[PDB]
Amino acid sequence: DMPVERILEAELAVEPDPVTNICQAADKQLFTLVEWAKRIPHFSELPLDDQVILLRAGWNELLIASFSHRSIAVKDGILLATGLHVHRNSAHSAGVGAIFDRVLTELVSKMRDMQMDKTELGCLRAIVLFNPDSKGLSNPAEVEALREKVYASLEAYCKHKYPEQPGRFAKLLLRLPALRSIGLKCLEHLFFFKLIGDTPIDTFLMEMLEA
Amino acid sequence: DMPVERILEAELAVEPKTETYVEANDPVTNICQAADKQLFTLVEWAKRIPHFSELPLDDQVILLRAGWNELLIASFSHRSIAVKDGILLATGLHVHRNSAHSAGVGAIFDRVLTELVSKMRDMQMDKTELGCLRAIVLFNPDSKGLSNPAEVEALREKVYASLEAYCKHKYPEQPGRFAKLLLRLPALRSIGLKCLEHLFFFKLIGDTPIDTFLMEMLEA
Amino acid sequence: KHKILHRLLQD
Amino acid sequence: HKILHRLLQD
Ligand SMILES: CCN(c1ccc(C(C)C)c(OCC(C)C)c1)c1ccc(C(=O)O)cn1
Ligand SMILES: CCN(c1ccc(C(C)C)c(OCC(C)C)c1)c1ccc(C(=O)O)cn1
Repeated sequence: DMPVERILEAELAVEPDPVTNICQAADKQLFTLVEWAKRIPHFSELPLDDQVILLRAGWNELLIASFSHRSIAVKDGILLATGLHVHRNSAHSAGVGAIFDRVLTELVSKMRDMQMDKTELGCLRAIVLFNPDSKGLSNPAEVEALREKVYASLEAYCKHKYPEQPGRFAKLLLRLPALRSIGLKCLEHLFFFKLIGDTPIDTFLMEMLEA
Repeated sequence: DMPVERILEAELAVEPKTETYVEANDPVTNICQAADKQLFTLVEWAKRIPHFSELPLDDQVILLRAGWNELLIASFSHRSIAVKDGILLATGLHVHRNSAHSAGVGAIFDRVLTELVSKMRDMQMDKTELGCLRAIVLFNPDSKGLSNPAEVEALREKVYASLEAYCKHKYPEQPGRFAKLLLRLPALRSIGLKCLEHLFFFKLIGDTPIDTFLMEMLEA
Repeated sequence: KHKILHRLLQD
Repeated sequence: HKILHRLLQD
């Protein structure tokens, strides 16, 4: 069983140099991300080594999805978990305007246009979490079965909450490629900051960038 | 409208012929020559996808430059379910895991096999579902510079509405099959990006012949 | 730019 | 993976 009501609870029980502030907010969220996964149904029933693999595989996409949806209220900006606004001009003046525009156009604004609610967001994050392709999983089909139940519950919720939008379920799933693409780009930036060393990187975010 | 029959016809019309496999030295050079050959048939394929040609010419250029890598990977991945292992190139050559790893592309080759080929063989993805997935990839409204992104988004929504109807009608006992198809697209996006990185490196070294069309796709 | 792709699409 | 192991064990 994978009820969307408990997936929504995981979201809300967790909802609170510009590059420097962004990285500090990322480290803050890695701590609350772990508490979010434990609240996802059946995640803690997975083997501990599998929970480590899934969180190391998805943390970047998971956090990008959160601050993007959180920023539906902001215009030409992104609301960080620390309460700080990063406007579009501040990000461009910092040399990250390109990836910043991608988040704004492919995620935030796409989330705002369709009015993606917090239940749908939580299910997409759960789908990202239960990634059966993550290398090293002891039981991939166990994680795949969890993913299928999440999007089964999501499609049921979409036919229930928005019965006049027959294509809304697929529209949600088809934001995941762009999320995967933006996640890989954000990772490249983070490694580049760690290689050059001119950007402070806290402990947990540093641990996610190691082997 | 967006009939799946027309999309399926576009797949078979550009499908490689048994002739070519029966008729058939450097692995990477061969793979790159197969990619150049397939880019030409990719243009003919796109013209047979409903409404694609009705888009502005600049949007057709942008959709094909943004999607060609994923579109070609999807083709040779689904094509390779007909054999027990490896990748069948459109030139007829058969790339096995030994040759791929020795040539320096073993990890990306494995990702194709595990995340795309084996999943396509497991769920027995048919060519109609593959064509619809490629058309969804083709109608990418996030492509930068599109003069009319809303129409591209409308066309993508028409494709997967037809895809869901086809899946529920042909495979009524598998209610999640439609979502399972769509959820291979993140892996395709990731494997596409990783494949380009190898291609740009081989181009940089300059010891790999890269024919005209593939060379044009690689230069912005 | 995009010499070949524009030609093939023009047909 | 010191931090991630500790936070998962609770
Ligand atoms: C995925 C981890 N990450 C995060 C970490 C580093 C970067 C650098 C590329 C700047 C980032 O680039 C965001 C811009 C592209 C918009 C986002 C964050 C940042 C903030 C929050 C948050 O405030 O909730 C969560 N994750
Ligand atoms: C996506 C464009 N590409 C293509 C171009 C270059 C490479 C190099 C990394 C070797 C490639 O590595 C494929 C696997 C070995 C990972 C695939 C091809 C190649 C062949 C065909 C085809 O024969 O259908 C289509 N696209």
